[PDB]
Amino acid sequence: LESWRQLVEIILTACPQDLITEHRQLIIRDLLQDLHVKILDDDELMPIVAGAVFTLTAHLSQSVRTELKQTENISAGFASIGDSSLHMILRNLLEFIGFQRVRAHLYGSLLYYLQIATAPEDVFSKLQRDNLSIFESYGTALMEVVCRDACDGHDIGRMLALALLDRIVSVDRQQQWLLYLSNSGYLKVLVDSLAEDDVVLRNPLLKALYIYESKMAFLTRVAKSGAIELLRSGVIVRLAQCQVYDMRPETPAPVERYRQILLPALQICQLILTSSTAQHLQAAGQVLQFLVAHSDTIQAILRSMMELQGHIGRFQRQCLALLNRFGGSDRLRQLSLQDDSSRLDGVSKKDDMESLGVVIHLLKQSANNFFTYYDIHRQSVGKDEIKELCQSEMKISTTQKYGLAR
Repeated sequence: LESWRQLVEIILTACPQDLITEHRQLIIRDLLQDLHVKILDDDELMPIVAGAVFTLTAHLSQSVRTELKQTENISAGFASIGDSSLHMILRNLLEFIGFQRVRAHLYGSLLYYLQIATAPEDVFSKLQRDNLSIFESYGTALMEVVCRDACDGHDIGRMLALALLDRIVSVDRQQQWLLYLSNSGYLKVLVDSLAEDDVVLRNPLLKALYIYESKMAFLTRVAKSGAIELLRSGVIVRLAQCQVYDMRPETPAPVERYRQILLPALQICQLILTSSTAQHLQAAGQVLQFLVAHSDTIQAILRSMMELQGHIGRFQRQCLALLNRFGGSDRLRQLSLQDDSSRLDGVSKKDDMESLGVVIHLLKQSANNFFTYYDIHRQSVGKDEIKELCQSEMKISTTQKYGLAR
């Protein structure tokens, strides 16, 4: 049997290469039908289940890519029945739980859900509601097990377990999962476990890398945009790690990595500070505190003509406020980000055939406004301060009042 299945896993890869398809999707569905019955029926077997999950990810991912690229009406109703089957696959895998394999496949499913995130939107939202319902059918016991695996001795298991948790919070809309994670003590564990994400980075593989990339993207999104439960276990202590990393960097490539880690920690801290303020305004004492006891290392991370000079002047001493404003201004200028996406879409359309006018029009318009208001911020640099900087990122009257207030 181990030979027959490993033969299917290698035959499967060849089929995928050939596809590189509706027929392939049908084959995947057939595999799921055979696979689903076996998994539900019985608990070697765990390894086979993991292999099946990997195959699904290989095919499911391809299907997702095809959807992104996108018989228009018919293909949508083939995907939705697919997802309906894949949900009842996910449910049997949870009941049957091998655990590491489940975490890997579960993490992949979470990533797929994130990717999915007006009819398509309605369907995605409906799926999210349904996914939550499915999780509820699973119950409280699943979460504790997931939490335990994030801090084990099986290095692939714990990566997949943590990557899965990002997706469970991302698809939630009633916030009961975060309350369950505080109740089990996971956040406290995750103090040392953020230390351990650090040690993870310190110490299948491709899938793990993709999951890490997705987590980084989620962190970036949070920075651009639970805070109580994190702060209540000692966010400052968790931060101490970032300071230590910065110190290590001060003491090459390792130093650069430490700086990057510090930058990652700082964004999270900022996100925590903003959310808490409405009910816990004294967390603005905590932002003012140790947070920016840094030097040079913060200035490099916050930057990684007139606007640059202003950022440099702010990084001199006073406060790290101005820096964040400079980063926001750079992000606003980077309106090619949409232009780059448009160029990628045009390339995808050419590939489908074997239309970037909106993209270049976006980038040029952003360029004109960027240089104009950037020289305006230069004139600002020639002459409540944080709020004024935010407004500038988004004039002489606010400038004279800020220059009388500074």
